[PDB]
Amino acid sequence: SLSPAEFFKRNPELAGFPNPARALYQTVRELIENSLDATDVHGILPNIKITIDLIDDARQIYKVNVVDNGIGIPPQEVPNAFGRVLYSSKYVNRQTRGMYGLGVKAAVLYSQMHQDKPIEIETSPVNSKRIYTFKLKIDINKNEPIIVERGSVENTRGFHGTSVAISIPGDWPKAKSRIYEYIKRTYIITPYAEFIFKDPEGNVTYYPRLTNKIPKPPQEVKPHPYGVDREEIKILINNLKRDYTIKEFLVNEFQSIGDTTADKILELAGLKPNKKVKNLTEEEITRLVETFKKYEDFRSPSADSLSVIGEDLIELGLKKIFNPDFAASITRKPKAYQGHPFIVEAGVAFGGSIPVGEEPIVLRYANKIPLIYDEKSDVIWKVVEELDWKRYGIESDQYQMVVMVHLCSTKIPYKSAGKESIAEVEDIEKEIKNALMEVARKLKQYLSEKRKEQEAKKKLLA
Ligand SMILES: Nc1ncnc2c1ncn2[C@@H]1O[C@H](COP(=O)(O)OP(=O)(O)O)[C@@H](O)[C@H]1O
Ligand SMILES: [Mg+2]
Repeated sequence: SLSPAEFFKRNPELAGFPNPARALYQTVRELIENSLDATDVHGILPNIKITIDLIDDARQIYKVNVVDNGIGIPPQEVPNAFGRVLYSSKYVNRQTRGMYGLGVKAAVLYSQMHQDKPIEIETSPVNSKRIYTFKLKIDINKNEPIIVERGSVENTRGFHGTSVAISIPGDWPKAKSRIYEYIKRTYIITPYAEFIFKDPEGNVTYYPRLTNKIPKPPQEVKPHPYGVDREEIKILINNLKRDYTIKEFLVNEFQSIGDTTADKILELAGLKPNKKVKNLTEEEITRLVETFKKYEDFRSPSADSLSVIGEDLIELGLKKIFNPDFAASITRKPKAYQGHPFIVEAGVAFGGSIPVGEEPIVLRYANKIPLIYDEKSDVIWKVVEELDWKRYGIESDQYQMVVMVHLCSTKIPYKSAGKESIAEVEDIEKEIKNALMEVARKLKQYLSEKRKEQEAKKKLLA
């Protein structure tokens, strides 16, 4: 079957690149998302600049440049990072930003497919004495890096971070409103970041830092047994540096297998505790996986691999951007499904400067990135539409409200490749509704108190 790189070339509309307008929007996303995971995950307040230039008017080629102050990239890792598409998606053991498996490499591939300039990289790891520079292409036939230029320059006191520029076919007039909306919505749940955006018309927007409070980062965990299939077991075995016995393999390579549990799993699966794991047959792997799926006594997938926005930042962002009369939020306790942890957070903003409409403004997030297209098909949209807001104190048919929901997990379920809608998985839908109801009860209280005070002034004051 086809490699991911070859599947993308044939089916770019399934990977976020159906046309030049979406190509331009998706490239901006990939760059900003890499810069955020290079900063806040490592304790650094993100300082990020985004520029888009029209470089060829008739052919509509645009150059996209994103600069950050993150941890940088060891020079020997650069060529593969941007110029070699992996043969598969690796098992997720830590929460990260992004929907697409190819990541920034899809923008690089699209660039080399349709025009002639190389991508431009400048990077400096923490404490580096040099900034390392590169001009690079991916070989569209071979799936390997081509180093066009490679250099370095003396660094300055305290500097670290990365600059990436990519030249692509685009369509700014079509993409414009959705690119502005992408950046706005990122800023709402990232009030500790600072952004500068210069667009192709020369317009500049400044999005200032509002706080220095950064949420606890996600941590790497070992895989949970309910999450691994036969091929993933094989990958884990082949990766071992040491000659583990099956027993040693169970306790050291997985979540929720202590000494006693391992003994039980081994008996149930008809396996020898002291047999070397590199010698496990195909039949023996099948029994292991079937034992995993049947075993009823594992701890829930650990939430150590996840990272929340937090009630305090959600509320701060909603207040500063919308200037509402009221705002409230909830970060729920962790759940789990199919061997992976998940958490839902929700928020509402009401009144004030928010526009009068007949429906709420709905904001959707997944592992800290906004979802922009395909909103009417999303489970979050369904849950919000189905709630009866009259039960929660909203009285007119016309009102001023923003609602947001964030889902985080090491396995986000999407409906269709190339659409930005979260699937209607029962366990997740139920928890999103529980969360929205928790926040809506806080609104019901606000509104009941407000109406009491208005009635009191009307009836008791001269
Ligand atoms: N701005 C950056 N700062 C630090 N590292 C980066 C940056 N951009 C890309 N990288 C590195 O290159 C790797 C490949 O990027 P990408 O193709 O988007 O895959 P992914 O983000 O899913 O890991 C990243 O995992 C990261 O290590
Ligand atoms: Mg990425």
